[PDB]
Amino acid sequence: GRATKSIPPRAFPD
Repeated sequence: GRATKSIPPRAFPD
């Protein structure tokens, strides 16, 4: 579920 608001926009399946 963890998604970054800043670049690089990286998301983790959690």
